[PDB]
Amino acid sequence: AQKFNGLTVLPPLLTDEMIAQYTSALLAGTITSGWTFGAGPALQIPFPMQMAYRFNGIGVTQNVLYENQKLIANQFNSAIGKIQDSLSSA
Amino acid sequence: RLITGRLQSLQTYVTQQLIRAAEIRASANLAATKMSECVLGQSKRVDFCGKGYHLMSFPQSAPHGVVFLHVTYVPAQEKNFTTAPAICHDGKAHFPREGVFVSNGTHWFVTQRNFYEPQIITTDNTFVSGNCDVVIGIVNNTVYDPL
Amino acid sequence: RLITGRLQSLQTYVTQQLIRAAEIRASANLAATKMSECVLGQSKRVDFCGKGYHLMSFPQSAPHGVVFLHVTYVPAQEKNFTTAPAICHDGKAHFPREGVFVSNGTHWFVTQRNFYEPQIITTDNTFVSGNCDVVIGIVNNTVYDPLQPELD
Amino acid sequence: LTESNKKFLPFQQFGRDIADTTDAVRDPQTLEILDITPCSFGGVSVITPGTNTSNQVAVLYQDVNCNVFQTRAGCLIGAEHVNNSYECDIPIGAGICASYQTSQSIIAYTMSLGAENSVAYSNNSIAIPTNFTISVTTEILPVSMTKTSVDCTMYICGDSTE
Amino acid sequence: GAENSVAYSNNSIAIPTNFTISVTTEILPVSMTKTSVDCTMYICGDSTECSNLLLQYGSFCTQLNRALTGIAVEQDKNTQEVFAQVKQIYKTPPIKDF
Ligand SMILES: *[C@@H]1O[C@H](CO)[C@@H](O[C@@H]2O[C@H](CO)[C@@H](O)[C@H](O)[C@H]2NC(C)=O)[C@H](O)[C@H]1NC(C)=O
Ligand SMILES: *[C@@H]1O[C@H](CO)[C@@H](O[C@@H]2O[C@H](CO)[C@@H](O)[C@H](O)[C@H]2NC(C)=O)[C@H](O)[C@H]1NC(C)=O
Ligand SMILES: *[C@@H]1O[C@H](CO)[C@@H](O[C@@H]2O[C@H](CO)[C@@H](O)[C@H](O)[C@H]2NC(C)=O)[C@H](O)[C@H]1NC(C)=O
Ligand SMILES: *[C@@H]1O[C@H](CO)[C@@H](O[C@@H]2O[C@H](CO)[C@@H](O)[C@H](O)[C@H]2NC(C)=O)[C@H](O)[C@H]1NC(C)=O
Ligand SMILES: *[C@@H]1O[C@H](CO)[C@@H](O[C@@H]2O[C@H](CO)[C@@H](O)[C@H](O)[C@H]2NC(C)=O)[C@H](O)[C@H]1NC(C)=O
Ligand SMILES: *[C@@H]1O[C@H](CO)[C@@H](O[C@@H]2O[C@H](CO)[C@@H](O)[C@H](O)[C@H]2NC(C)=O)[C@H](O)[C@H]1NC(C)=O
Ligand SMILES: *[C@@H]1O[C@H](CO)[C@@H](O)[C@H](O)[C@H]1NC(C)=O
Ligand SMILES: *[C@@H]1O[C@H](CO)[C@@H](O)[C@H](O)[C@H]1NC(C)=O
Ligand SMILES: *[C@@H]1O[C@H](CO)[C@@H](O)[C@H](O)[C@H]1NC(C)=O
Ligand SMILES: *[C@@H]1O[C@H](CO)[C@@H](O)[C@H](O)[C@H]1NC(C)=O
Ligand SMILES: *[C@@H]1O[C@H](CO)[C@@H](O)[C@H](O)[C@H]1NC(C)=O
Ligand SMILES: *[C@@H]1O[C@H](CO)[C@@H](O)[C@H](O)[C@H]1NC(C)=O
Repeated sequence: AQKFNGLTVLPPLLTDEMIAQYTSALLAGTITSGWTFGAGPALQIPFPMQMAYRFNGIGVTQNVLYENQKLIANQFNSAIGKIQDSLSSA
Repeated sequence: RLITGRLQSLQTYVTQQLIRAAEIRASANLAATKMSECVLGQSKRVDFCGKGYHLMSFPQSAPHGVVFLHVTYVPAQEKNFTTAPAICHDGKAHFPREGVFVSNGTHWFVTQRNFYEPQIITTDNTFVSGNCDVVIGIVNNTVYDPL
Repeated sequence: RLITGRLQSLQTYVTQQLIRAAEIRASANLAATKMSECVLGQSKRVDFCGKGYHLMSFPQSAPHGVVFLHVTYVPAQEKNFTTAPAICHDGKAHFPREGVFVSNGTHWFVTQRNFYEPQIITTDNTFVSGNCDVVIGIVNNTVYDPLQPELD
Repeated sequence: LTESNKKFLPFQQFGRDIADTTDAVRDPQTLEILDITPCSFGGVSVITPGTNTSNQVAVLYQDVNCNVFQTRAGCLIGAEHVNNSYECDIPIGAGICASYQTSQSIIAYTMSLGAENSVAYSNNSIAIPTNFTISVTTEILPVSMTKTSVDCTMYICGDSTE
Repeated sequence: GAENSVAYSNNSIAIPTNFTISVTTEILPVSMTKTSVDCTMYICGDSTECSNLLLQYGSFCTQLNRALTGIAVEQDKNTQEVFAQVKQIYKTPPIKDF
């Protein structure tokens, strides 16, 4: 170790469990409310409607999301698997 | 010995002042950016000019610093509703143009994102796109066609 | 002699730690701004929350740091089309409201800019402003006028 | 001198570590391996409830192992640990704070990251606001401080030419 | 990079007809280990004579201790503005049908 010569290390104020809890709470807020919880009280919203709102934000009509919703969901799942697999491979 | 000691004392103060000046420069750059965005216009950056939907900020003079009196827009009271992403009328799917399909139990309306104001679904606030055999979730209704 | 030697090493270590702490503060401020914008909503800043049109991001806990799983919107397949800025019908100039005029070989349609979806050019998706002589690259066409079959 | 679990060569009779410190030595009385660990040391810390609130203080140790509660950030004395959790005001470290709460005495507890609330999620349910409140948020940002000038000739030297 | 030429014309456009959802990874550190170093244990050992010459450098020792304490407080604060953006925790719904 590096503590035998008087170089004591301060433990962090926030333990890793509490950081994980904060990240999980933020993830739940961003999948169940979108941006309403980040600018006030949390407002419930379905995830496809949040995706359609983001599609309208980037300049695309919302009907193209519902026309191929299964394709977009499969692409998102494949992307999640891809980032997990590439992360597992520093 | 006295000269060496005083020079050693005089260098650490200079280093600390340089670090503090760098921190002050970074804070001043952040404050100038916040001034130019939130005060000199309306900033679309969420949670940058305060918690909530920023509208304007009022700068005030402070001793060796600055403060910003941001004006934010937060909701207070909310109500739960049953929603549908699309509506089929007769072989045609109606999507809201600048609204959302909300229901109170036996009727349907159209309302905005950050405020509640019901209206009547018609051919002016909705646009047609394809059939209703592609949308996963749809609810039957009718439009007005005011002409 | 030993203590005068050790003071210099301690001071150098303190200055290095202060520089590292300043860099850590800058990185933490950048991470906090990214968390406030890309995670806590949708950020309109292009090439700030990843390459492409930003949709959302998923923050995850990291040892002595943070990571962001940004969700972007990048197109894959593109096509070629012949476009016109304005269309002349009856001595009037029609401009697209929320679209762009495109023709494949003989028929002109109005589609959104970020996705391909051809639609028939009517009076609802175009607005009349001016005459035919002002526009340089104007193209003759006919406007559907959906009111005409309905009023009959 | 703790009892070690690692054996050594038959002639060396000492030990070292990665940091190049003699932390092991055989005892040639009976050829027994013994570790060397530095003695306990640290600094005391004082938890103060505040001015015009209380008078009693608590004594906190950083890394010294031991009314008396053994925390993960050392040894805490003078503060009674309580299982329930509130929002803390005086940081300590390792996930536990200290506060003055009901007579009334100083207590130590795990922090609460927020109000435990679960939002209702459904595929056909939303929450559209019907009213709003105009709120003003205050932010403080310093832009400068005092400008000082330092010259050696008057500082390191007085009124002597040497 | 790749040497390519993009065709430009005054009456030619290219609009997309398909899109792919991609995930971008960004690593941003926010804090590190916090260390407190004092002159009594590092510079001196168990001798009084070393401390008898340390009263002439107690001022620099105070400066270093204050700098290290400020660094530790700054690092403890740095976690607060990135992860504690909301004061309400949100439990995930038991329904995973998104
Ligand atoms: C749901 O909304 C509809 C439309 O606003 C309500 O129907 C009207 O209710 C008012 C209130 O008494 C009546 O005066 C109208 O005659 C109703 N119109 C129709 C076409 O029915 C309905 O009452 C609402 N239901 C609930 C439970 O709020
Ligand atoms: C919504 O309307 C559609 C069509 O108007 C309904 O679909 C019909 O359903 C009946 C029996 O449920 C069938 O006999 C018809 O052949 C269907 N027609 C078509 C065009 O699909 C649908 O049932 C309605 N939904 C609800 C909930 O009433
Ligand atoms: C350009 O697009 C239009 C519309 O998609 C095409 O017109 C259709 O062509 C098909 C193919 O024979 C016919 O069955 C339809 O009746 C046509 N529709 C109309 C309204 O005329 C047109 O053929 C395309 N041109 C080229 C060169 O691809
Ligand atoms: C677009 O239409 C206009 C009018 O319908 C055309 O202008 C006519 O051009 C002919 C010969 O080019 C002249 O004899 C007429 O006097 C013009 N009329 C007007 C009102 O200007 C124009 O040529 C057409 N453009 C194309 C490419 O066909
Ligand atoms: C929205 O909230 C405001 C703030 O509470 C409400 O204004 C109050 O209304 C009550 C009753 O109408 C009055 O007694 C208070 O004096 C009002 N306060 C202020 C500051 O104006 C308002 O009524 C709410 N609107 C709705 C539709 O609920
Ligand atoms: C847009 O790109 C996606 C991704 O490649 C296409 O989806 C693929 O479609 C083929 C044939 O339809 C399937 O064999 C693949 O399994 C699909 N991949 C995924 C990830 O779903 C989609 O067809 C493309 N759309 C267009 C109009 O070109
Ligand atoms: C609306 O109703 C649902 C269940 O019926 C409930 O979970 C939710 O909290 C309600 N919303 C409000 C604002 O009361
Ligand atoms: C919503 O989800 C529930 C649970 O899976 C399901 O029974 C219901 O049909 C869904 N409704 C729609 C409109 O998708
Ligand atoms: C098709 O697109 C390519 C893009 O490089 C372009 O060069 C070509 O001219 C287009 N075809 C026509 C007929 O314009
Ligand atoms: C485009 O440019 C070419 C070459 O300068 C020219 O011949 C043609 O008329 C132009 N077309 C338009 C619509 O400006
Ligand atoms: C502290 O000392 C006691 C007795 O000496 C011992 O039981 C306890 O395990 C020690 N704590 C740690 C963390 O080792
Ligand atoms: C707090 O409650 C838990 C519940 O099991 C108990 O184990 C613990 O002893 C309590 N703490 C104190 C200080 O009484």
